[PDB]
Amino acid sequence: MNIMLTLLTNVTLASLLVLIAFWLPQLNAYSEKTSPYECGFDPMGSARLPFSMKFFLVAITFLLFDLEIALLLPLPWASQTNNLKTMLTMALFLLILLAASLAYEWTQKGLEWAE
Amino acid sequence: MTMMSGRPGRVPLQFLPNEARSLPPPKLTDPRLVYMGFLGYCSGLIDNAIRRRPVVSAGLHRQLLYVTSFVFFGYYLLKRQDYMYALRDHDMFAYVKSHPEDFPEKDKKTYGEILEEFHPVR
Amino acid sequence: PGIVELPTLEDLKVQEVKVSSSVLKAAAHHYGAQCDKPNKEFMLCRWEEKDPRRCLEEGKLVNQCALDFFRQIKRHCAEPFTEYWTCIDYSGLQLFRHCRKQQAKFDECVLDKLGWVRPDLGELSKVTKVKTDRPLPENPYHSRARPEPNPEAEGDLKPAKHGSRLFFWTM
Amino acid sequence: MNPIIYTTLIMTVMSGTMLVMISSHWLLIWIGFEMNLLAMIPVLMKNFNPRATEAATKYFLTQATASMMLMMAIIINLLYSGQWTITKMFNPVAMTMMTMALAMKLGLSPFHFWVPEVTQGISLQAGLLLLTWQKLAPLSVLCQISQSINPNLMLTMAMLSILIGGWGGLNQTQLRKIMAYSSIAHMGWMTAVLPYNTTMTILNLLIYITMTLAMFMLLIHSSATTTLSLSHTWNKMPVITSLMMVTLLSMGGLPPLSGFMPKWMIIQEMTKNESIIMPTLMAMTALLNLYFYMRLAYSSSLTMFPSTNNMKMKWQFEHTKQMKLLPTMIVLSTLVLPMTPALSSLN
Amino acid sequence: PFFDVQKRLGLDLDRWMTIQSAEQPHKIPGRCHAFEKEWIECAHGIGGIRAEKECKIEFDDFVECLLRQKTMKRLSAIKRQRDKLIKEGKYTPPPHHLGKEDPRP
Amino acid sequence: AGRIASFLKNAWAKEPVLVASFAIGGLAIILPSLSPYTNYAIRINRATPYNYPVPLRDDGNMPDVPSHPQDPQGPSLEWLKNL
Amino acid sequence: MPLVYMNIIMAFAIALAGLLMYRSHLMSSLLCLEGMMLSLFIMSTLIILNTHFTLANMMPIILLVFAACEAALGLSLLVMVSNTYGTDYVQNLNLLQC
Amino acid sequence: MTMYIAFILSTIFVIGFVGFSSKPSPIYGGLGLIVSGGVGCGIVLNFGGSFLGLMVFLIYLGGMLVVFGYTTAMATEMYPEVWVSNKTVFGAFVSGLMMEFCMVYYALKEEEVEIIFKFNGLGDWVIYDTGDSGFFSEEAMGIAALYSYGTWLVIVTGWSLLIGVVVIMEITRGN
Amino acid sequence: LFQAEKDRRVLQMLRENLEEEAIIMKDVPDWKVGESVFHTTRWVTPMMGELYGLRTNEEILSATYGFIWYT
Ligand SMILES: CCCCCCCCCCCCCCCCCC(=O)OC[C@H](COP(=O)([O-])OCC(O)COP(=O)([O-])OC[C@@H](COC(=O)CCCCCCCCCCCCCCCCC)OC(=O)CCCCCCCCCCCCCCCCC)OC(=O)CCCCCCCCCCCCCCCCC
Ligand SMILES: CCCCCCCCCCCCCCCCC[C@@H](O)O[C@H](CO[C@H](O)CCCCCCCCCCCCCCC)COP(=O)(O)OCC[N+](C)(C)C
Ligand SMILES: CCCCCCCCCCCCCCCCC[C@@H](O)O[C@H](CO[C@H](O)CCCCCCCCCCCCCCC)COP(=O)(O)OCC[N+](C)(C)C
Ligand SMILES: CCCCCCCCCCCCCCCCC[C@@H](O)O[C@H](CO[C@H](O)CCCCCCCCCCCCCCC)COP(=O)(O)OCC[N+](C)(C)C
Ligand SMILES: CCCCCCCC/C=C\CCCCCCCC(=O)O[C@H](COC(=O)CCCCCCC/C=C/CCCCCCCC)COP(=O)(O)OCCN
Repeated sequence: MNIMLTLLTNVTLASLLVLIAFWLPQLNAYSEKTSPYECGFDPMGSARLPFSMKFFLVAITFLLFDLEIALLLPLPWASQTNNLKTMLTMALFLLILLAASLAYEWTQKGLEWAE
Repeated sequence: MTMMSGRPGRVPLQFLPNEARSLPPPKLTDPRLVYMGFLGYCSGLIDNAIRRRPVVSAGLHRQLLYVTSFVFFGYYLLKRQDYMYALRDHDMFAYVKSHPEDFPEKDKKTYGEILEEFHPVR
Repeated sequence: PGIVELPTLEDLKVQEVKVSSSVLKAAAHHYGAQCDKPNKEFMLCRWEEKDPRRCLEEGKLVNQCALDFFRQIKRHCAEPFTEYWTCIDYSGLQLFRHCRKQQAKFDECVLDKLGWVRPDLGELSKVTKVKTDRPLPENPYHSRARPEPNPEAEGDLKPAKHGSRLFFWTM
Repeated sequence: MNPIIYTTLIMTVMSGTMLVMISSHWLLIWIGFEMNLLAMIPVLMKNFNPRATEAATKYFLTQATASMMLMMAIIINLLYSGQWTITKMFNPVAMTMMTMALAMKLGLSPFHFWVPEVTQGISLQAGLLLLTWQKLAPLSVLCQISQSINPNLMLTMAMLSILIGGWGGLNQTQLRKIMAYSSIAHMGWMTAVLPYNTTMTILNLLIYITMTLAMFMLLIHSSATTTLSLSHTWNKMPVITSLMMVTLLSMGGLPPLSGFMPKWMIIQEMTKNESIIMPTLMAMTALLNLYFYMRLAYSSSLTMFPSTNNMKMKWQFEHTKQMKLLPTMIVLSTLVLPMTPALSSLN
Repeated sequence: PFFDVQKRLGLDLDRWMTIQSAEQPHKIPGRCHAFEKEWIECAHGIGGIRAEKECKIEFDDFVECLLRQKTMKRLSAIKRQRDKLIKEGKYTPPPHHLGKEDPRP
Repeated sequence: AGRIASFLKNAWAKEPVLVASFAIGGLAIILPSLSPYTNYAIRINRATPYNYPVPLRDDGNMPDVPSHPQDPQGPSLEWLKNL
Repeated sequence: MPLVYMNIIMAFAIALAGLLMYRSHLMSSLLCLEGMMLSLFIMSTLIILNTHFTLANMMPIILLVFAACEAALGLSLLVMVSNTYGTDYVQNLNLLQC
Repeated sequence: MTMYIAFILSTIFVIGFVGFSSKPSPIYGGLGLIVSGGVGCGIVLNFGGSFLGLMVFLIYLGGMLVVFGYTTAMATEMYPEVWVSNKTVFGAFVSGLMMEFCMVYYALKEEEVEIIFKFNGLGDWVIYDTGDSGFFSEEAMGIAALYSYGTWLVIVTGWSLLIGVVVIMEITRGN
Repeated sequence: LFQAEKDRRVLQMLRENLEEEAIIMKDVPDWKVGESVFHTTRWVTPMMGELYGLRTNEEILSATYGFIWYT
């Protein structure tokens, strides 16, 4: 309830700032003023054309490495168990597996960007 | 539907329960074992023919190994099959003995008292 | 499926312990040292019967023991206890750590007036034994009679009569 | 692709299948399916080309949809009974969704479109794997829940699979698509007897796997993927064409060959119930599979097609790689009918 | 199909997580621990077919605990009748159902 | 023993970050098995009373169970106060 | 069941329907797959919280892990298709027929 | 009937699902999935699942960032479509909204079996726990039990993640 | 002590609900007052829709979301 009220207050303040910004000043809009900025000359193509991603392979690896973060976050609570030998073996097993995956992708030139 | 998957006392991956040792083993001259040896010999001949070797004479050690392997597997296969059929018969007889109401032995009637319709052929 | 038995509202009345959480936390160690026996009896009844309607008198005895304990504390160590629980109450987490002078004075007061020794660390969490005349319930889960199993396999194994008996095969 | 990486991926495929087969928890079964799919996708693209990429994409989409429905059915079953154990599946809607998801994974009709396409788009080794090893996990799960299965849906899908397999196979000149339609029909036969006896399902699965392995290994031995390229094999290795002809006859179901045994036992089992009409239709329909097997036999073994001049150079060289299990596979595919009572060891 | 490797080797790969009544950490109980315990004990060793009939009472109680359908049905019936009574003006709800109670600890 | 020393020196001269990372990882892997306080941590974890200790019914044949929290029987935490 | 259960099941059905009917972009269908995964996560979490099944609180994390694996697989396949055709349209995957 | 907060959150969840299922454009679809992730985090939070809600929100934020980059790279066109720029997308969106509203009205005013079972409503407060015990979060203890009870799960999950890295490298190799 | 007073509180709420429902539901023909929905005769923990079912929405809100919303 308190967090919902805080979110509502912050969003309302930002929206009111936008409203004041758009309704207080004098507006004089004409076609040249609203045209796209490309350093004074008209753009050749569209900005909606495909834009190549040279680091596409690292982005996919980020998806997999991000989920191992969710596996490692409960570790502070896992340290309170009675069988600390099993938990410590499993925490190191996960981190060693994550370092091996980085070592594999590194050595296969997976971290280099495409040219 | 699985009839024997969950029979009490069944060990998961045994292939040959100790109870099976109470049954007579198949004779080494069992015709089924001879047919398995024939299968192994055929496999050896086909192996010779596929590799473009003299079919009957090329490898005698290979053919012997083929026949021996087929016979060796077939012996244990036959033992397990016979054990399963013995189990089926044992369970059938026990169930019939323990449910007398469902298997009544009704009175025998001779053919001199049973009226059968006669259908002439003409 | 039958009506649910409930105690009457008159059966649920008892003298109430109406001190706040900070007072209880301040007095908790001595309360667990002094009123141990009725509390353990009530907890044993509660965990054996699995039904709150069967351990009401034990709860009343717990209330009476707590009232006697607090009456003694009032009769002998009023002001030190008041200072101690005010100190405990000021904290947002109600921390023992931040008020040791008041706890020491309260402990000295109770030790001299009543001969009360504060339990050591690890003692109140011990598993204890309770001697009670309450009979052990025989069917606390109200279980029905369990169905009888399929009898068993019995006898010696003989070869299948006439073999597999599948179609033409004789073996 | 590195041989070490290939071996690791193959072992991961098999590990997923074994995890499906040995688990008691629905979550572990779903995990086994996920692992199997993840390792299987690159194996389909081992020889990289646009057709292989398209086949892998179609396979991934179909199997991911199937696993999503599988997980939803598991969750519904958990909701109506807090059970994770693989058992009679206490909820009927969950069972229906589970049946549809497993049918999608197997390629049973109506969801049979992907199989011909993926099989034609990949190599013969990938096709061998896809049509033999990839049937084990869904069939095992179906066997474990056979009691709660609804006969009307399973039998409808099985009969549709047999019909569509025959009709689709009638129209093919590509060997991989013929194999895929044959696989669809055999899956239909396997699932038709599942509500009555799972031992018959296992027996049919084993015999089909043996015959399929023999056929695919013969096709790899003589590097033919089209009917016309297989029509040249007589002028290079006639023994291969003769063995292929006999194996094709076995696939058709003609006695005294081993192929006839699963159909015979399934018909007997279905007549042990009432179930008279369904086996009759199933046999009449399997006649279509027999027809296009016979057409392949006509084209490759019983008549001699014209050849080319450059076959003379091929005459001078031998096959380097040798498949050690091909003779045993052929013998098991053909001459195993007299050992039929040995199926008792399967239960 | 199912190779009971766990049963053969005694490994317990996943059986620890199959049921709600099986050794939770810190002995935290499931909401329907007793019902599941009784249903399991009642149906143990008699086979699936027999269990579906002879343990129907325990299973019905367990499902009632799980989803609580009859409970909401009864509560909604009670509330509907109460609302009908108050609408015609023949109930006069007690003071402790309106927030003017005398709370106890 | 002579080529690996040169390899170590070269790695320290070219990739000190990786040398430090591998050394830290190896120490973290092997040290916990050689420490005497691991069992102390296990005992401390086992001594934290998260739930209520349900008492046992007296059958008259348990000398080892205390009848009161302050009795000499039962476990002791005196080892923890000296730590 | 309560209303929230029906709402989550409806979300799952909508995402499945979304996946079944393809428009032009492959990426949209991948998004529908992720939506089904999210719906399953929410449903399983609600069921496990309601019944206080303590050891089952860890299954949805496993579900998320394998969802990430599935999404990575789909994205890799999309990269390959786009490199082949310069577009991720499902109309281009028509080289193989039935 | 208490403030209808959970019902409103689940309705917004369904609305975001309809938003991305109509498939207007990948950029818009990712926005809808982000909104759905947020409301789902809220729904799970209202049931005691703080950790799981926050975790799923974080995971889907990362996934949608990758999806945005991929949409800019490989799934663009000159005029990206919005929910009102196309009769097909608008029709699917309106159909989804009307189906949701029809189901809500159908289950709210009546007590009927839609497909699986019936439902009268009353708000999801009724089936709650009134459980009074603990210095710990039960959800946190359950999730932390992954390192003592879930050894097999940890093994299979770690192996699958390593295999996934190898698999994406193999798939994107090309040649 | 907390356990004892919680038991008394739960029993008191159940008894109040029982008496008020007996007053209310005497109009309908075939309603056994206080009838259980379980075949077993053992104690079952109340569902909190059975303790707060006849009370004002503020009490219901505090009993359901009081701990979750306290930050
Ligand atoms: C039911 C009762 C029991 C019956 C059992 C079942 C039937 C018999 C067993 C079947 C398997 C056994 C043989 C397998 C290997 C054969 C493969 C082969 O190529 O053979 C060639 C080979 C000749 O090669 P070679 O000598 O090295 O030199 C010549 C060149 O190779 C020249 O070779 P090439 O390659 O240059 O020539 C090309 C030729 C080469 O193509 C072939 O040779 C075709 C062979 C295919 C093998 C069959 C497939 C697998 C088995 C399934 C059988 C199913 C039977 C059920 C009914 C269905 C009918 C199909 O291809 C063609 O010409 C195309 C013609 C198209 C016709 C299509 C018909 C083919 C299918 C017919 C199968 C019938 C059954 C087997 C027939 C016998 C085969 C030898 O034949 C042999 O010499 C071996 C056969 C004799 C071995 C057994 C003798 C035992 C020892 C004697 C003592 C007996 C002991 C008695 C005890 C008591 C004490 C005294
Ligand atoms: C920091 C955040 C919190 C701050 C708290 C205050 C927030 C203020 C709200 C945000 C808006 C601030 C902008 C202030 C400037 C006024 C803009 C607008 O509202 O005025 C005109 C609104 O008027 C409309 O044009 C028409 C007139 C009124 C419409 C009739 C509607 C019926 C109302 C009944 C009126 C009868 C009497 C009212 C008293 C009861 C728009 O004129 P327009 O030129 O376009 O816009 C440019 C304004 N210029 C000229 C200053 C540059
Ligand atoms: C086309 C011909 C088919 C041939 C098929 C392959 C033949 C060679 C393969 C060799 C098999 C090796 C396995 C035996 C090693 C020990 C493993 C053993 O422990 O497994 C047992 C199982 O035993 C095997 O199943 C026996 C395999 C024998 C198969 C041959 C029968 C084929 C039918 C008749 C055709 C003639 C065959 C001739 C062969 C040359 C475990 O039993 P169980 O865990 O409780 O059952 C699990 C499944 N349930 C519960 C659902 C029932
Ligand atoms: C026969 C062929 C063998 C080789 C092939 C093996 C294939 C599978 C890979 C690993 C084998 C799995 C066996 C281990 C199962 C885990 C459970 C068992 O070991 O007990 C655990 C013991 O844990 C031990 O630490 C053993 C696990 C050590 C794992 C080492 C890593 C091996 C994985 C390598 C292969 C996996 C894929 C490759 C990735 C590297 C828990 O013991 P404990 O906690 O007391 O009791 C729990 C019950 N409580 C909660 C009531 C207390
Ligand atoms: C034993 C426990 C292990 C777990 C702990 C470690 C945690 C995680 C650490 C590993 C993460 C992944 C490792 C990454 C491997 C990198 C592979 C590589 O290619 O290396 C080269 C660099 O070459 C090297 O391999 C560096 C030297 C060899 C490896 C580094 C040292 C290895 C171990 C040495 C110390 C061992 C322990 C310390 C003992 C200290 C002695 C007293 C990278 O440089 P480039 O980017 O390619 O440059 C391109 C621009 N021209």
